[PDB]
Amino acid sequence: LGLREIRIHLCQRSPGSQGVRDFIEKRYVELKKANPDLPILIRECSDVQPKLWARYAFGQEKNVSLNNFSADQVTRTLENVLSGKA
Amino acid sequence: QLIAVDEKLDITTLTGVPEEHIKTRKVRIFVPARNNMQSGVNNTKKWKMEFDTRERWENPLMGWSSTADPLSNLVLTFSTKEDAVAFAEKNGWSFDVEERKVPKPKSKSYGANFSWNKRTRVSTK
Amino acid sequence: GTSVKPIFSRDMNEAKRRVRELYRAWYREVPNTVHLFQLDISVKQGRDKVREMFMKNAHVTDPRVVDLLVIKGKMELEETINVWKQRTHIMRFFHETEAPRPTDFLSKFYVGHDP
Amino acid sequence: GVRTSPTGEKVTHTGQAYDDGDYRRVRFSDRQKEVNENFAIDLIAEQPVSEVGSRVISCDGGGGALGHPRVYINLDKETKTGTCGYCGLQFRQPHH
Amino acid sequence: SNLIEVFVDGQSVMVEPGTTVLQACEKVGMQIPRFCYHERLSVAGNCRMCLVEIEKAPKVVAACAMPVMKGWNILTNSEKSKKAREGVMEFLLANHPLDCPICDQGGECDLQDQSMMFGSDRSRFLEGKRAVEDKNIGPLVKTIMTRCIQCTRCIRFASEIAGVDDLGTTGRGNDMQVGTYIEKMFMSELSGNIIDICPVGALTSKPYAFTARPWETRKTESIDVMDAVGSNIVVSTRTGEVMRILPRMHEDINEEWISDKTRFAYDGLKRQRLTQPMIRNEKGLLTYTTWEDALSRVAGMLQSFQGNDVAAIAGGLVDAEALVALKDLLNRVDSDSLCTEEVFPTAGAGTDLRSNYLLNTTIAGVEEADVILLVGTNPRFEAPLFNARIRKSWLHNDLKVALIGSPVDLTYRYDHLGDSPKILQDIASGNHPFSQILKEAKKPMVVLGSSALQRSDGTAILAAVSNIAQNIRLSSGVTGDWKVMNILHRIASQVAALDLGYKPGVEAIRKNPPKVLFLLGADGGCITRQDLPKDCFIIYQGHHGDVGAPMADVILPGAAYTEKSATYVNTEGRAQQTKVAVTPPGLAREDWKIIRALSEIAGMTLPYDTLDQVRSRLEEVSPNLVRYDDVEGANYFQQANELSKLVNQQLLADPLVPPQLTIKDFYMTDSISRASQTMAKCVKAVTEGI
Amino acid sequence: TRPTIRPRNDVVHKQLSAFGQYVAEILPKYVQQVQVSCFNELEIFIHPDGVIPVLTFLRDHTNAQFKSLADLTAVDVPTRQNRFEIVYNLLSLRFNSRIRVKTYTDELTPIESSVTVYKAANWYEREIWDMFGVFFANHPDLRRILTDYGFEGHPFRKDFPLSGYVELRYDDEVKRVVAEPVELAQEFRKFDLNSPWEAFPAYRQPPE
Amino acid sequence: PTTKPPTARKYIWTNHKFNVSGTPQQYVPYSTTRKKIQEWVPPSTPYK
Ligand code: SF4
Ligand code: SF4
Ligand code: FES
Ligand SMILES: [Mg+2]
Ligand SMILES: [Zn+2]
Repeated sequence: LGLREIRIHLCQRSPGSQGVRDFIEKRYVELKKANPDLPILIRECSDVQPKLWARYAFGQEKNVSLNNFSADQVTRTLENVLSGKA
Repeated sequence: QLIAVDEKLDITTLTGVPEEHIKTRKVRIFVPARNNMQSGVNNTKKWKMEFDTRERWENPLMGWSSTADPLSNLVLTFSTKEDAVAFAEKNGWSFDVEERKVPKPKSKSYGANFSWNKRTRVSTK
Repeated sequence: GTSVKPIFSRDMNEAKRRVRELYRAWYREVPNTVHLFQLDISVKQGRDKVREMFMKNAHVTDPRVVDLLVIKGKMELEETINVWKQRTHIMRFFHETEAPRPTDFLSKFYVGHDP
Repeated sequence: GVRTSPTGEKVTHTGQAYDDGDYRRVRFSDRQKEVNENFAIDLIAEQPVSEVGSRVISCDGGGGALGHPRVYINLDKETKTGTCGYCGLQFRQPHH
Repeated sequence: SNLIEVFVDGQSVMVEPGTTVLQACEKVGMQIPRFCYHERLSVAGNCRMCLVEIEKAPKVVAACAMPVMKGWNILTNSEKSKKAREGVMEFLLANHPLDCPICDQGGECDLQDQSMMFGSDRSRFLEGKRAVEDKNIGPLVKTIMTRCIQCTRCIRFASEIAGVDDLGTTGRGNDMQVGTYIEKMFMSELSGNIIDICPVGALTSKPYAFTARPWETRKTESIDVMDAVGSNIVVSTRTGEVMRILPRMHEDINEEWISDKTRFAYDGLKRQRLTQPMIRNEKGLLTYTTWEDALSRVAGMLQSFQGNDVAAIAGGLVDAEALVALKDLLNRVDSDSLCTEEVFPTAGAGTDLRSNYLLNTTIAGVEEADVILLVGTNPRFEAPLFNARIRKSWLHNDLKVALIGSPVDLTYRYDHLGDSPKILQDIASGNHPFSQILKEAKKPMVVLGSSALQRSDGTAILAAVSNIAQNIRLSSGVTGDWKVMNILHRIASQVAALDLGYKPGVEAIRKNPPKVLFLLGADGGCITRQDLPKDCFIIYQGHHGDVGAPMADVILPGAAYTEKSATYVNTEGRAQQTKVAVTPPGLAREDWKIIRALSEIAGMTLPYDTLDQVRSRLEEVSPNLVRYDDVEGANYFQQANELSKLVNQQLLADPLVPPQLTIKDFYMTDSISRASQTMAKCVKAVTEGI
Repeated sequence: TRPTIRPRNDVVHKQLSAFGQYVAEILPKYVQQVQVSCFNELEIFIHPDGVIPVLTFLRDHTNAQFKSLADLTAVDVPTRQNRFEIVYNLLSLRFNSRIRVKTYTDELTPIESSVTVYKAANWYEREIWDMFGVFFANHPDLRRILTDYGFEGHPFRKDFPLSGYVELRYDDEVKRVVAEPVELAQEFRKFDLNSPWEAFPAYRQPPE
Repeated sequence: PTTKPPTARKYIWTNHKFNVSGTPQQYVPYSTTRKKIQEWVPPSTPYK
């Protein structure tokens, strides 16, 4: 329940990461200003599929696929992760 | 008449190799780099398969160098990378492949040694 | 198609039948081996060892490889029956002078560098 | 130029001697440690420097073909002598 | 296209204009014999070994210098070519000394090999030989000039690559000698390379002298960790011992050169080594113990404390496997105090965006760029091969270089704008002539040194540099995919640690001092026991006894970079892996294995047992860490600049002074080079000449 | 090119080339290639299926009469999909000539035994099976010939290590000779001897 | 050696020794090279 880190793995030119790319181009800045002390590590994947990792207290962490998501779906996923959902 | 199998080639049970020296080994497949001490390139033509380096220690008598892994001197030569990969796969060895490094072509101009307005002009011959 | 020439068996069923023949031959032979070589093991130990050797190759799915394994097992049985092997060769299957090598990560870490 | 260690073990010309706490010294108990007493470095140190009246000298180690490959040694430097890289013999041009 | 057709022994080849006969021959896999020609040096044409016959041409030509003409048929193996080679080899060997048994070059000598392949088998020279005196040029390069064949390779390298004009030829005729004409030391950060380019035993390695022959050495291809350049190297080993370091050709990183620290500091691997676990005695002295006991004490302390009470510091020579293992272990205790010694500004994007802390242009991109601005850096000593690439593009592409900072010697002429940080703002506002110079550049390059980043205002400097880059981006339009903003690192472990999520600098530890402190190869002296509460438990894991080892309660001996297969990421962001050359000495163990064993004893066992599984974990944390030659990445400059505009920290009135001011500061910068006796000799030589 | 250089024999070269063409014409079903070396040695490269029909022909034809099987061995080339080269060296006393017959196989494909053609082949095939792992179909008695009883592996394969995997010693606790994993007080020292300069331009390969 | 005496050298043994195997004078092999890896010596004073 204690969120520690967010990791966003997106592929540079695969179509399945397009929405994620849109997110990083458009809504990442506001997300970082809203949460200035929360690490949001943006990293690049090989063509497997986009992923979002959330690391919680004591080393527990979860992953969710973002393949073929749009900017809206990525925004919703990050909103649920940052709040008391799931 | 032929029997039409459909499985990948695996000869590990027939080679007589101990289990430890199959699943714990890592082979490197690579074109060896040119020795920087010489300009000859004849040792950079073929692909090589070698094994991971294991422990060497000092012999209590004579101080000689002692080993316990039987594959420390095993190096295989292959014409292409695909042949080496196939050989490693059929023997069950995990492998790491490094792509061939070729020097890029370069523009050599002797006259550039004596340029009118460039920095390529040499101050000695 | 794959255009492959067989050794003895066309599919896995005939290869399995040959495996069963070889296993029966070894199982029958074990008591004679215990008596002739003057071994200190029991017949149950020898048969358990025979089973273990067969089980070592249970994962093989290629009928040609199975045929070659059966050929090698037949060679070993012929060596044993004719007393071409000595007691040292028979006992080599049991590794009675090799110290037990640890398998867990911590003991291997303590003892050395080998993974 | 032999020399003894604090343990009483003779030091070889390679400068190798077992430490005070080294178990391997047990190999010399009831036996001896083979040591060669004719130290080559000291022996070549006793050879005198040859005065020659040329800028380049030739050395083959003596004995013709029974020596070493014939090399040529430059003697231009007056601050040092010319040493043979095979034999260790020294040469110089007369000075002073 | 514009290609012309030539023939090699009657075989058709299409070559671009300006191709020489030698290059055309090597297009079909034929190597022309050479002594003086080197493809990374200017053409000389003096050795005459490359002479080759052209069909219907009465006189042979020098293949290394002669441009090939359309329709030419080069006869590489005709009678004329072979006789020319034999004659030239005879001339080369007439005065050469009979030194092969005592010469270190023997067995890897181009003179020997080309005599065997292209020369005759006997002699007919019946005179006496010339002998020349030796020149002292430092403690690194041993000189025996009777073996010199007058190739001029060392002179051309010193002039063109190293930018030092101290070598030359004196006299003429048979008496021509290569040297300095005065007693002078050729002490350059790239000096040792003249050993490799010298074809003969005239120039040899002094530390390596007499120790090994080339045929008995095993070659391990690996990566250098002495800086953040990531030069590809070969470690020569014999009978379980490291013999020497040689360059390994990589066109996009280091070509075929290495720095002198990469080449000669390996002897420090043989001194001051940690070989056994150690624990404090009742008195307070360090005493040997087993792995079991030391790990049990560490595990008990680890189970005692939690959260902020546990912190870790990563040194400059740490690999990614150990970094991720330690991060996972401290996360299991719910500690996020994973810190490096090298400070990077966390304001704004921080380490969220990778391109914020990378050399985005890449080393090869320097060749393309028209202009480069360097801020608070002395690239010559912080990243010698990057400086060599800058000089290469300065020489061949007429690159314009400007520097903000202390006016150091870079071996090329540069426009010095000063050392005040305010110049950056003066450039960003457009009130500077260099602002206009940058605006009209087609491929501008801004490089900010990570050493500049060490200063407290570092954030203000980074913001100003980013603002300069933004002004370039907007005013001069968009060129496509060309990266302007660059960060040059000096620490081999920094980029991997930033990729893995470590906090740059030890500010977190100073904010909340820990009860338990893990020092993973940390020898920078950033945190001492005066900065920590009394009875603090300090654990040092490493390979050398430096500043860090003495103050620890428990010592865990780890593996050096030559003794493990491990991942390092360079300044560019490119991940590479080393290989095991020799196993760790004594009881020392692989570092990630030490951490995993500790996690098992502490009850929070980590999910990986083998190196492949630890690399899979690395892929889970940051995937670029398993792509072992990739240098491509997304450009996220807009977001980083927008986030950096948030806060307005002030600059200081302190001139930008790099830590490396002269050559004497270059030799010792880490625990391995501080333990090196060769580096001590180099420091002694450059401090007092004599 | 006088005293130092080995002399040539054009007459034997022409005769061997003509006989190789003869053999290739008579047996097109199996013959893949014919070669004559510059020191006058004839090689015939055949498909494996033709091992028996070719050898029999070379033994029984009135113009061949290759009655003697001098040697039969294998060569291991790991880069090839078919690993093992099988070499038959035959001698004809009637025509005072020698011939070489070459074929190929991999680890899992049997080769027809030639004991019905040459009885001498028996032990040779055993040796091949012992040293390379090539199985010969319809061999009267196929088993190890050179290696120790119970020995595992085929030592002459290129990937088999020089010192093997196990060594032997006498153990007093069990009062017998035992086999244990090999440990060497001095490791064999690998030497890198190849010069980085090309030796023979006449054998240069295309640079791909 | 009475009519053709051997050449004199200062390093030649003046006293010939026979096969001394099985005696306390027997040859015992040992490594003649120096120690290769040098261990760190911890400071001799308490650190607190
Ligand atoms: S440089 Fe080469 S040829 Fe000359 S002495 Fe040395 S090894 Fe021999
Ligand atoms: S020292 Fe070496 S590189 Fe320099 S001139 Fe002589 S042979 Fe050429
Ligand atoms: S290589 Fe062309 S003259 Fe030297
Ligand atoms: Mg040299
Ligand atoms: Zn001499």
